Amino acid sequence: SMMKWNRERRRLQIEDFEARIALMPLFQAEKDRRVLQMLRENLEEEAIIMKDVPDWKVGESVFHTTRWVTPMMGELYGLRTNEEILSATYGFIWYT
Amino acid sequence: WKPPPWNDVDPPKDTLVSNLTLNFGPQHPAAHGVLRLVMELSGEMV
Amino acid sequence: MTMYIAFILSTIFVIGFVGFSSKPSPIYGGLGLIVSGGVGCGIVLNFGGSFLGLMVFLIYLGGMLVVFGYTTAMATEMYPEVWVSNKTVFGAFVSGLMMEFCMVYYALKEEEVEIIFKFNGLGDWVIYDTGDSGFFSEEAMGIAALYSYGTWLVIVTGWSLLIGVVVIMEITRGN
Amino acid sequence: MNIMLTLLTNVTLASLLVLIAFWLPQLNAYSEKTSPYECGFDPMGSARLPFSMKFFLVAITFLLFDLEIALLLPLPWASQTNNLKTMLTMALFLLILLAASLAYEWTQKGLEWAE
Amino acid sequence: MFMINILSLIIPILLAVAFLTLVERKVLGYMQLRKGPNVVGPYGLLQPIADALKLVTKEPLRPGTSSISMFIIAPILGLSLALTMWVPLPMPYPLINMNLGVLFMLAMSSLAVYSILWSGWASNSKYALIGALRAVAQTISYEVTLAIILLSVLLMNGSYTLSTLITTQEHIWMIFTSWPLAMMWFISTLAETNRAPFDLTEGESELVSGFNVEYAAGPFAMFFMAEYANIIMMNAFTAILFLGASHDPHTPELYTINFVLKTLALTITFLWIRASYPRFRYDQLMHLLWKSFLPLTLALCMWHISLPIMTASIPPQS
Amino acid sequence: MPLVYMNIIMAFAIALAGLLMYRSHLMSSLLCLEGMMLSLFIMSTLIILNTHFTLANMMPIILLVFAACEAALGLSLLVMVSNTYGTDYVQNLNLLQC
Amino acid sequence: PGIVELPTLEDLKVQEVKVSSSVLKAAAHHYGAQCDKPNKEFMLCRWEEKDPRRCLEEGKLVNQCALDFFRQIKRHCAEPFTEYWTCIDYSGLQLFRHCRKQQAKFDECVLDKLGWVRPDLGELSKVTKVKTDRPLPENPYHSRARPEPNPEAEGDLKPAKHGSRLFFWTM
Amino acid sequence: AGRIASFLKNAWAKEPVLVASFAIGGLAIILPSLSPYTNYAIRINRATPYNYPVPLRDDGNMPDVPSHPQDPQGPSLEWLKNL
Amino acid sequence: MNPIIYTTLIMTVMSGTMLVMISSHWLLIWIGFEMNLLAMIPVLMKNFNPRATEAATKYFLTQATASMMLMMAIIINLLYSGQWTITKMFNPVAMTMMTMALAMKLGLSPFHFWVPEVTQGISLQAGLLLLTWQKLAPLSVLCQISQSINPNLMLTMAMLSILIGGWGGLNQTQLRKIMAYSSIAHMGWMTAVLPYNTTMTILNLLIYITMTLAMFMLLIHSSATTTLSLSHTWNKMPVITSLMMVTLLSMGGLPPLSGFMPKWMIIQEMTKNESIIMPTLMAMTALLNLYFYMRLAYSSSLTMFPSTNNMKMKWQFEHTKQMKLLPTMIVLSTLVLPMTPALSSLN
Amino acid sequence: PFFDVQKRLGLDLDRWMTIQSAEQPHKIPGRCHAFEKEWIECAHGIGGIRAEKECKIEFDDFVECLLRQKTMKRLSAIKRQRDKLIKEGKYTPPPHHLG
Ligand SMILES: CCCCCCCCCCCCCCCCCC(=O)OC[C@H](COP(=O)([O-])OCC[N+](C)(C)C)OC(=O)CCCCCCCCCCCCCCCCC
Ligand SMILES: CCCCCCCCCCCCCCCCCC(=O)OC[C@H](COP(=O)(O)OCCN)OC(=O)CCCCCCCCCCCCCCCCC
Repeated sequence: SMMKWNRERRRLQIEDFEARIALMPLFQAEKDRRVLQMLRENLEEEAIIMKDVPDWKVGESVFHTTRWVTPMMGELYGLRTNEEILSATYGFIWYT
Repeated sequence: WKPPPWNDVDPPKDTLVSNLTLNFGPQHPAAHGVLRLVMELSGEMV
Repeated sequence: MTMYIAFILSTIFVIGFVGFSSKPSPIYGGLGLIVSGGVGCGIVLNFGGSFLGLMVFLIYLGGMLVVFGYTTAMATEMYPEVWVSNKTVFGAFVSGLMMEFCMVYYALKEEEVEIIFKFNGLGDWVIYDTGDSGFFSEEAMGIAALYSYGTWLVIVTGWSLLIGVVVIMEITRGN
Repeated sequence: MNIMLTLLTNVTLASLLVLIAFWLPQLNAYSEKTSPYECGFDPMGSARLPFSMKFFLVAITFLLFDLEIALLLPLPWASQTNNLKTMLTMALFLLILLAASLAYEWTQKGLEWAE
Repeated sequence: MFMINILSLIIPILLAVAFLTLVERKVLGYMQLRKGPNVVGPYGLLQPIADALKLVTKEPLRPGTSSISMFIIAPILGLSLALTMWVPLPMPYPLINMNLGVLFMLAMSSLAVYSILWSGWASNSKYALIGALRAVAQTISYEVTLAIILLSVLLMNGSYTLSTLITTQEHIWMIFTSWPLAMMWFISTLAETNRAPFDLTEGESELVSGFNVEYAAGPFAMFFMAEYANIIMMNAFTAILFLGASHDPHTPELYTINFVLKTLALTITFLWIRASYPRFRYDQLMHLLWKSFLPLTLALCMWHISLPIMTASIPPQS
Repeated sequence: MPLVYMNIIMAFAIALAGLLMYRSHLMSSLLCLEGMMLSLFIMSTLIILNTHFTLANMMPIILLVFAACEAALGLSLLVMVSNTYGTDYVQNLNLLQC
Repeated sequence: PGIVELPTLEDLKVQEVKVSSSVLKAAAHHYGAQCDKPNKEFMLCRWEEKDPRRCLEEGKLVNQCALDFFRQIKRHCAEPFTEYWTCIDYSGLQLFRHCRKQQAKFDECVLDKLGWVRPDLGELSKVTKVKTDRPLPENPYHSRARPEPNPEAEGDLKPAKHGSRLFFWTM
Repeated sequence: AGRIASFLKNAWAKEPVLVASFAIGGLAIILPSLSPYTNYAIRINRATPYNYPVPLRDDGNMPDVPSHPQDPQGPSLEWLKNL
Repeated sequence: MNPIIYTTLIMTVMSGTMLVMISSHWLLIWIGFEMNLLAMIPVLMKNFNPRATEAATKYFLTQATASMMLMMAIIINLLYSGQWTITKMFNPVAMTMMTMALAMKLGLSPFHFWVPEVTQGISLQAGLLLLTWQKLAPLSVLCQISQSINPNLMLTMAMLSILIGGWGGLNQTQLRKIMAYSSIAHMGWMTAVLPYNTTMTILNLLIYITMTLAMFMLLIHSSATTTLSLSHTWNKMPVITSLMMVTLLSMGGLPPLSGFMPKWMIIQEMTKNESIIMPTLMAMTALLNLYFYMRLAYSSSLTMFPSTNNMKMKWQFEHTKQMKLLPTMIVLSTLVLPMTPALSSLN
Repeated sequence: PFFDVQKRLGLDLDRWMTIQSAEQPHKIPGRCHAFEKEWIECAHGIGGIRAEKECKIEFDDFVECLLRQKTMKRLSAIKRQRDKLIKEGKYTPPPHHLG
């Protein structure tokens, strides 16, 4: 009985997984727009605040290469609230 | 300083074990209330 | 607060370490160490290392240190050497509470602490990476590779453990 | 958020529950009342002596045994690997060596610990 | 409103534990053809209240040769851990849905031995000292079988998520697949929880009162409350593990009926065993575990790891 | 480098000092030794979890199961010393000398 | 050492789908196979171009191609959608197993209303060839020039001149 | 022969435990090789799509890969639902 | 200990050292060190005397500490580079960290304090294993990571090794303590050349291996542990004392004996590396080893110490040992200088 | 290794795990897969001495990828000046900062 039930669950899992596969396009596009838009907000905020710094020209590439690097979470959410920081870093981690 | 013993078996000191005289009873429920059974034990072994 | 929560858990980890490192009573040293053992798991949990975090609870808190209590119950030096018994242990405990209090303040002010290594005192949350793990827990898939790619480690770890039991009985047999 | 909050609540619940179990009953202990109870007779001065080897021997065997079982927690996710045959062989190895360690320990007295 | 739910979980259990003394007293008496508490209130219903508030009003004598800080920390750990044991339980929808709840379950259960070791050392008496040392020695011997049993049992479940156990047993009880392990798991739970024949930890007849040989009044209830709380939780843990129940999402009421009714049946058979068997002995206590239990657990674990592969019945990890 | 990494690194260093700065109980010494590895076990998890070195999640257990093995040796030697000498003192554990 | 070039917020003001998760999950199977062509084009760009900023044009297309998928079902039996995604929403894990009747009712329309078909198991997980016009990136990692390997050994081995040549040893 | 049957039966007279465990462990290792479902087990295990099957650049002359997740081309698992 | 158990214990110790020399992964390097340690203690426990228990306890504490300290060098290198490959590592503090971690295993610097005492407590056969085979594993790591070493830090550790190792040797009666002090002195010679050219670090190893096998198994054949006990062996078997004085002279490094070959090549290398003060001082301290070498040679065979009437039984009987590989050991350990240019085979 | 037996007989014992850009379970990446792959292919068939200086660019970039020192210092200086300015009330964070 269990081997039939377990076999059924595997069919259910791959069916559930297949839904996620179809859901990746919209999700990837939405996260793609969100992450770089929010980076631009950071860069815009950098160029209202670093104007008086003796040596600060905005948009410095800390990495020497021109290849895109996935944005580290520090420069992403660093200029947000405490709720945004907490709900993003450990939001999944806590979630009892 | 003393040169080491030739057999390398340095002499064992005094006994470092005891037989743990235990005063079983009388308040002990197993002691029937009035037993002063006192035994010698090497661990659980008596 | 929750801004620098992992700053906290790391701090009790240090003071917990200073506890037993100050050479207090072996049970009390065990108490201080398991306190560090308990708080250290939270540090790993905050990073998503649930499986690794839960293990140290299992095989290090409920594992090694339990049989440590046996030797403490076996040693039983004629008097407890709890913190009040000696004054050097107080000095060791008191001292170990200073420099880590010094450098956190050093790191909290300008963050340019250069003890041995250069170190940033910025919030713990920063170094985290952003990205979904899908359905596969990265911690789980890593450990489960024990039987996929960690074949060679499995043999050596198993063989040493087998040799681990042959030595223990042989040394303890007392000829 | 909730996890240590749940941990926090229990500890306070325990501490107050012993706190009102400690100050409330109006502690009135005397010297003989606090004296150790030894089956109703005089204690001769003890609980500071080593206990041979059997209790220690089983503890180490348990510790070694606990370490091997630690190696085999990840089996439920291990079954989800792509190469089962390697995983099946490898997991069987840990169990049979766990058996072998028990097998030797049994044969050379061992679990029949000292007396 | 997460807070009120927490008190909605810990408060009923404490009152459940108090009433567990009454029912056990009556049921054990009934095996002995006695009646059990029936004078204090209707059918002894207020006996738990009478016992609870009498002990609270009794002075908590500390022994002369005791470390007071050491004497007090042990009940705090013992009682808090016992109440924390229920936070990942799959009760309708689990409170703390820890994806590794079973590991969290085992780690906390294994951490309970520190109360046993610390209570024996803090009491500082030979009778309490060897009572505790054998108590943990009995304790530390068996959870290796606990871990092995769970690893074999959970192998066909899919993961360590306690909520997943419900969907695995959606058709038949999981005992039918692993009834050799079911009795294997059941007996080991008595040894962990220290009931007869595995009562040599306490040994009322021959070890006076074990680690509670001195422990009196105020904080004695903590070990007693923690002990009896573990009895429900271990039986509750067995109830979900092997005697699973159907759970309709639109009526979690029904599965609570099944889970609750099973877990009193599992607690009832606990003291049912107590009222029938002689107390074991330290050497048999180890010999039974290490000679006839460990080998059987190993083989059954070997049987249950390979079983999904030879039947292509591996469970989804989700 | 993040502030937390100091806390484990300094935890090891003070644990290292306790292992070397002795007293009269090598039982207490073994505690610093296993605490020593606990920081090693703890810290190793941070980098590996942080950097997503998935196959490297291996070694925190591997380091554990081998550091735990030394406890078997160390504690076994403890009772061996506590049998020819009875106690776990370290000043008396100087019979070699010459 | 350069500019982290970021697109202006102007091109980021693309229409975004406003639907709860269960709405996506309920129609996910009937969404993947019927909007595959733009989805594959965008995600091919994500893995080939390897840079988020390159696939902005396709990023709004899939979002747009989601909306015209999420509009005709309104001009068709949106009512079976309601309880179906409602029932899926009730599930904690959004499991399809409990709510299959409403799935059948939802599937019954799209077989005739728009004439869609339920994709079979494994079909969505099939690797598909996407036909695009964009050129493949030359160096997606923006690799620099590579150091020239040191010249290899060549020529036949000859006997060591005058033996070992170590102090007085002749051979 | 005579000794083996006597020894096995005689062993089952004193200890029934280890002979039971040895028999179970003995079974636990052989039939995994002899089972016909292990190949099925790895097939369904490979069939689970944890990651996205990233599309392949269509440049012509790979007929095996479908152009749509409904075409007959590509891998199919009609055995799985029957299995 | 059961011979089958003893054989397995040695087998793992050999494999653990073999594991270290064959691992490209830092974790496996540690695995070999610990499991070699895990089986070293019981061999020292074979005799099971209170002196041995003191010796084994001392050996385990220092080796476990060094191995545990070795982990951070791996972890810190991991932290700053994310590379488990055993290669030129990328952190001066990590490079410094392991160098003393491995040095404690070898016992060169004040770290060397465990080396003499452990040898004194444990049996002659166990001392032979400890001072010869247990030195390959720590050396294997140093050879691979030689390119990353700070020259000043390693040369110093080598210096105090020969310096103190030779200096205290003048004040040792027990032959076991003499051998260990010789071992520490020889440890410096190989370690000094290690940063410059690893080829003759190995050459010193096999050569230094040869005498220590030669000397210890000669001592085992003599069944003597003290200078006076060694002296009486002239009466029983004068021939053995004759070969021992050849090896004693050879291990001292007098030409044309084999022991001169390492030192000569070592001086040649650092002289090529412009370091010319450093070789000179070690050569001066080399005579320090030669002194108590001569003192043993004076007591063993060059003179004729008084014997005891109870020696007469020893004449009547004979040795039952087989001293495997002893014949070829001393010959390969006393006259191989003409075959010096064979060191290119190591390269 | 000292004796590269792995290379001789060609059985992979440990090198499957020595670096993070190799085969990984479920083909999921490390944090710095892109960088270390670049550094590895830069420093192949070159030698330790030459690869120390020639492939320096790929190294410190990769080191910065996983350490993230200067990036974190960049954020720290950004944050430090922010509180050194907004506390003086010179510039007010826009609503998207606070949501
Ligand atoms: C294809 C088939 C695959 C599977 C096949 C498996 C083999 C066939 C089935 C075998 C039996 C099941 C597995 C073994 C179980 C027994 C293990 C064992 O060691 O037994 C002998 C053991 C030991 O017996 P012993 O000590 O007399 O003898 C053992 C052997 N010597 C002498 C050599 C040591 O029995 C016990 O331990 C007795 C019970 C002790 C605990 C006291 C309380 C008992 C309460 C019983 C009633 C409640 C039961 C609740 C069940 C669960 C409910 C949820
Ligand atoms: C580089 C510088 C030199 C370095 C080495 C120096 C070594 C000696 C230094 C001094 C040592 C201390 C002082 C002397 C100690 C003597 C030790 C001893 O045991 O002496 C007595 C002993 C008695 O002799 P016995 O053992 O009975 O054997 C006789 C021969 N059967 O005597 C013996 O046991 C000695 C036995 C010697 C046997 C010699 C056999 C020679 C065979 C030659 C064959 C030649 C073949 C030529 C072929 C030519 C054609 C190819």
